[PDB]
Order: sequence, then structure tokens, then C-alpha cells
Amino acid sequence: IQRTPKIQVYSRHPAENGKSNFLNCYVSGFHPSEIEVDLLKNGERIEKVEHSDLSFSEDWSFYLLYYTEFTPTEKDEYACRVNHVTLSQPKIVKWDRDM
Amino acid sequence: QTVTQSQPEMSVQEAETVTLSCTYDTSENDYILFWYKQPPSRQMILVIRQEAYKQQNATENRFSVNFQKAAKSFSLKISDSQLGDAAMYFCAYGEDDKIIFGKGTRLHILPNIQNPDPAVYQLRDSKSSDKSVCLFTDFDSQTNVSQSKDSDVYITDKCVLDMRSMDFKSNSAVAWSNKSDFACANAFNN
Amino acid sequence: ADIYQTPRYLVIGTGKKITLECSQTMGHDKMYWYQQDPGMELHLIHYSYGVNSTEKGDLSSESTVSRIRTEHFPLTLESARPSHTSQYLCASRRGSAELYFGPGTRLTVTEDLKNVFPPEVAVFEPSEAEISHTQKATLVCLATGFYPDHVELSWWVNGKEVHSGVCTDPQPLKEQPALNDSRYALSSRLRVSATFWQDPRNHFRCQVQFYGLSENDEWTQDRAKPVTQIVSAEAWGRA
Amino acid sequence: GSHSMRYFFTSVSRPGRGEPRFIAVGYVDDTQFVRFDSDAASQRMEPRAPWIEQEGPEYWDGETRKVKAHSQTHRVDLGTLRGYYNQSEAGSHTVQRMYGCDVGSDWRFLRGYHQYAYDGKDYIALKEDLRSWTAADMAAQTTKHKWEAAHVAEQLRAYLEGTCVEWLRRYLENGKETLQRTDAPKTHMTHHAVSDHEATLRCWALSFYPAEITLTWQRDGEDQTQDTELVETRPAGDGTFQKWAAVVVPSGQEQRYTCHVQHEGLPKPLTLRWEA
Amino acid sequence: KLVALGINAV
Repeated sequence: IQRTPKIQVYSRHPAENGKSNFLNCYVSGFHPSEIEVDLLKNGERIEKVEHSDLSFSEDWSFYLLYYTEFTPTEKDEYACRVNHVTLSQPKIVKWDRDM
Repeated sequence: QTVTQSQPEMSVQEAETVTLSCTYDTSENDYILFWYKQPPSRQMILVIRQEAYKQQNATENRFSVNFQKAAKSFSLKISDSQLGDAAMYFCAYGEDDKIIFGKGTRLHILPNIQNPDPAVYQLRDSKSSDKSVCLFTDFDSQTNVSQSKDSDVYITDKCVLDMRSMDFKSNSAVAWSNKSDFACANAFNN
Repeated sequence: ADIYQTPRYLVIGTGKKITLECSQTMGHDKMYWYQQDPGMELHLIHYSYGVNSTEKGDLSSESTVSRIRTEHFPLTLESARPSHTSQYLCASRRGSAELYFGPGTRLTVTEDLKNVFPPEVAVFEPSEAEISHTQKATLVCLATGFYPDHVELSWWVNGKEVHSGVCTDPQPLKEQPALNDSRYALSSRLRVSATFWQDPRNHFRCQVQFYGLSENDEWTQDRAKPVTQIVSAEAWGRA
Repeated sequence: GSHSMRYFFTSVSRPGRGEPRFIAVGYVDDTQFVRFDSDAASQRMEPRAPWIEQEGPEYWDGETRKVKAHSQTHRVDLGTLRGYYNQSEAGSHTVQRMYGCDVGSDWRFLRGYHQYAYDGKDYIALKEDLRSWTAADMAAQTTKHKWEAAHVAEQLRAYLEGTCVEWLRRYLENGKETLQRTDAPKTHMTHHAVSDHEATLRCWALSFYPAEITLTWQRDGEDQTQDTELVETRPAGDGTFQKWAAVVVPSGQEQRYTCHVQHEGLPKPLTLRWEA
Repeated sequence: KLVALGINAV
């Protein structure tokens, strides 16, 4: 019973330019645990990203939250790149504030 | 330790009641407690088993327990003591892992000696070759046989004997040696 | 069906290696190994959650065993030592509840294997003064100069084992309490009615099972091989 | 309102490459308080919310012992199940366990759970009566009977009715200032125009705790149609949560769609019409 | 507070 990740990319606070913030990427509903998750700054590629402890919902599907501090600007682009067993190729989800 | 049996030894008259004491130390609310008997066969046998969420009763046998969770006390009551209750008794604490035992209480059961008749007898011989033995018998159960003060003389501990068909019991101890000076009148004399 | 321990008794001599079988057919997952000194404390020495699982408690030598092809939970002392002298209690657990102990293995480690001697058995006859005053007759039985203290004394009247009227010392005595090799002595008592004793059709025997050396290892020297054997002494009714 | 304690366990075998990876987590409602990760340094149960840190070293030594015993049982389990399903010694498999109690507004026991799963699919589970087991699989029938002979259900029932709720109450007291506090949703609407005929609306709720929220769109007397898009509630990272609920209107007229937001943090339910 | 009595191998 392999399940494929739902992926959401979003900011903790409503985004303002030059104001410090955290960039989330929330992967959920996947199985099995193993998963690759990256936060891309203009397509490449943020270090010292942290993530929550592995837990799971009532259908046994897993969820993880990946996050790093960042300061938004009108011009920078950010996305979440995710790779898993159930995916043929790394799925890049772009962060669209709104705008 | 975690399970404490603070009386290594206990003794009681036949047909009487004894309460062997146990306390334990746990920072846990869920667990299970046990009493385990080990007679001279050295075969460990479960006596009674109390889970931490259970209430009064059970109990069940001639053995009961007085379990008190807040007190952390798990007393074993043995009533109408028979001589077959002579054994080691252990108290034990258990979780998913582990089970650990207290240090244990050795229990002696003193027979009812209706008609005491203390006496030392000398046993003929064995077959023309010693050591020809001395025998001290028929004393009452409160009597103390002290071990041998001298290393060439041997004395046994006391020992209960049960003649089931004559419904009669008897205590006894044996003494033997070489010391040419050796007689049975001097043997137990101490 | 049940839980099993083999061998019941073993004598080895220091430095040698030894394995204690514990097997159990009750389907139990958790199993445990307790070690019991002559001072009687039960020390958790190894346990196990199920196959692949092993954990320690302490005590030199054996303290890990194995648990793969069934349980089956064999303790192994690599290089035995007099420290290892004790009872070895194996036990199985229903769930996280009670334990089911095997019989136990009584292991004596000796400084030299020619310290092993079988028992000499003598039976001593009831005194005429006992008979006369008490109307009862006690036979005494002595088993002497045996090492290790691995014996089972039993009484036999007219070809059947007896239990009524018997008392055996709860533990034996070191004949030479200053040695580590000390051979032991054990006494016992069968009490019978005067009539029964004074009946010459009646036969009495004291039987001592001695456990000692086996086929495996190993006997030069003389004095006869102190292998596992039974020694008996006997008496007839006398009037 | 109502509360819960929940623990989540994960064991993933690592064929050849070492011992299984084991992860354990504890929650009160939607707040984690403890964790264990077999591949961290401490090899200890670790605190994760401030109020749990208040417990002494007996607690930490205690919970570290038990969690490891969980792990060890799982480690055996993985060998058992690999056998039950004829699977190869190579290749990873997953065990998961989850258990915990619920209490109502009066802080009294409502319900308890203890479920287990193998490779992501149900395996064995304690029924709501807490006396009975549900076992779809053949191998889980084997487990059922063994646990039945072991009176596992009887033990779990206790824990759930006793230890589990008592300590839930203790934690709710100690973490009173945060666990029992509500953060209401900060709500807003947004309007993204797909096609010249179509417009998409997303109703937002932000900065809320707990996670329990319902977001019902409406066009005066309408609900979800195979159109309503309601995404999984997500963590904001600061201990509050976020969720949105969308709807596409081929209307040139976003009226009069309403978004309706409900939460313990709002004294009255919110109604939200679109702007300009 | 975790379970102390009730986890069994399957």
C-alpha cells in the first residue's frame, strides 16, 4: 500500500518584503517513510533546512514539515522539490504567495 | 533494591498463620506483582499473581495477598500452615520488561510436638565400620541445635519427619565423628 | 507443552566452555535467564523479547545466549570459573505476565577434575534403647566424601521408594570446610515402627544418585572413573 | 473542550545497513511534547514542549526505558512478520503503532485506541469496547489469539482508562497556559481569476489552535459539490495551524458565495463575503 | 506517560 505525497509550500506569516519569516513545505499522506525534500532558492538550493519528527495520520499515512528561516523579497523565487518512491521524477512545487 | 523483602527468615508453628512482607519501588502505575515459591527441589512455582489494576478478591486459595498500591505493599498471607509450605518465598515486580525478584524469605514450619520426649540414641553401627552415628530426637520444635564447635565432629541441622499413616511427626539431628573419645552423651551437649 | 532445562547437573573445571540448554514449547516470546547463588538471590542475567532479541543483566561468563531457530534460549559460558558455581534458572513468560521456570541447572566449576568423588553410603541401624523406650525405630543414612554436592538421596523399603517417615538434611556439610575442593557429607533418617523394623521380611535401602563425570572428558589417573552412578547401602529387619 | 493524548511509533527495517530505525512521538491534542529517534545522540526520550520539562529524572529514565522496550518489541515484530508474509531478508518494511486516550470537557475518559499496522495497511486493532480485537489478516489472526491468551486487551484497557487519562489531566494542568488556550483563526478571502468566465476563491484561516476547524463554503444553501476544494490542515511552524477552502465560480459574479468558519477560538461562527 | 504493561510482540 504505497501512497504518494501531497505537497504544500507556504510561509508561516503572510509575506512582506524584507521582513524576516519562515518558509514551510508540508508533505503529507505518503508511504513509505523514506522521502527527499528540498527548499529551493531560485531553483538551487538551501542548506541548514530542519524538519519535524516523523509522525502519521489515522490512515497510517505519513506527514513531515520542512522549514527554514528566510527573508522574502519581491524578486526571489522559492519552491519545494520533493522526491519519493511513488514519484517517477522530482516534483517541483513553486511558492506563490498570492501574490 | 526495587523489591524489598526485609526478613530473610521466618518460622511458624504448624496450623498457624504467617504474613510474609513485600514492598517495592516504582515510578510506574501499570505493572504486575507476583509471589513465587521455591522448595528444596529448587523448582520455581507461581503462588499468586496480582495485576496493578485489579481490586480485592483473588485471593482464591489458602494463600491471600494484601495489595496496597499507594502503600506499594504486597503482603502474602499463609494460613493453616502445613509443613509443605516450608520453602523459599520470593516477591516480584514486572513490566513489559522486566520481572525482577526481591532477595527472598526462607520459611521454616515448626511441627506441633504433642508429646515431647527428648533423647540421644547411638545407632548400632552401619556394618562393622563407622563413623558410628549419634541421633538426637523427639525434642520440641523450639529447640536449638548448635553446629559443631570442633572440626572433627559433624552435626546436622534439625529435621522434621512425617509418619503420614500414624499421624505422628518428629524432630531430629545427627552427629558423627572419629575422635576415639567420641560418645553420644557428649555429642549434642552444646 | 512445557519448559525444559538440560542438563540438570554439570561439573567442569575452570577455563572450559559450557552451554546450558533451555527449551520451551508453550509459544512464549519473552524468555529469561536468572542466576542463583547459594545465598539464594535471583539475579536477572539475560532476557529476550523474541527471536533476534538479547540483552544482559550482568555476571561474568555466559550473558548473551542466542535466540534464532525457535526458543530455544541457550546460555553459554565461555571459559568457566568457580564464580559461575550456582543454579541457572531459565523461565518463559505468558505475555507480559507470569513466568514459567524450568527445573534449573546446578553447575559446579572445580579447580581440578580429579577433585570429583562419588559418595560412600552407609546405613545405621535403630538403637535397642530407642525401640524399647519409644516403640519406634529410626534408621540413619550417611553419604560421605563426595564432590560436587550434586546428589539425590531416596529411601527404599521392600523395593518401593518411601516418603512418609523420611527426613534428609536440607543441605550437606563440607567435610573439610577450609578447601575449595571440599568433599561433602549428607545424612538422612527413615523412621519406622518397632514392629516393622523387627520384622525380618522387611528390607531397607538408602539410595544416592550421584551426578559427576560423563563420556565427554576424560579420565587418566586411577581410583575408578567418578561417572554418574548410584550408590546404596542396605539393612534387613532384626529381632 | 475535549482533549487527547496520543503516541505514534514507527519502525523501519534497514536490511544489512544496521538496526531498524525507530521513531516515537507523543502529543497532547495537536502539540508534541516528547520524541525519540533511534538515530539521534542522546538515545533518550526527549522533551518537546516546555511544560513536560518540569518532570523529574525518574520520568525521563522511565519513559526512556519503556520506549526502548517498544522499539525492541517492534524489532522482533519485523522479524516475525517478514516470516509470516514470506518476504525477503533484504528490502525494508514498516511497523506502526499508535495509542492514546480521549477525555471530554469534564476531563473524564471518553474513548481509547491501540492500533497497529504493517507496511502501511491495517493489521491488528483494539476495538472500541477495549475487550476485543479486529484482525483482517490471517497473520493477524495468529497475533489475535496470542494476545488473547496473553490478556493484552485487559492491560491496554487499564492503561487507557487509568494511566493514560490521569497523566493527560496532569499535562493539561502543567501546560495550562498554552494547552488550554485557544488561538482564534485570522480569516480572509482572495480571488484568483482562472478564465475570463471563471474565478477561483480561496477562504483562509490562519494562526489557529487547535487544528480542529471546519470551513464550509455556500451560495446561500449549498455545501460541498465535487467542486469544493478543502486541503489538509497544515502546521504554521509556530504551533498554530493553517487551512484553506476553495471554490471555482464560472460566474462573472462571485456573489453571493459565503465562506463559513468554525472554531473553539471564535465565540460566534464567521461569515465572509467577497470584496472589491 | 507511555505504556509500562501491555505491549506484546505479535
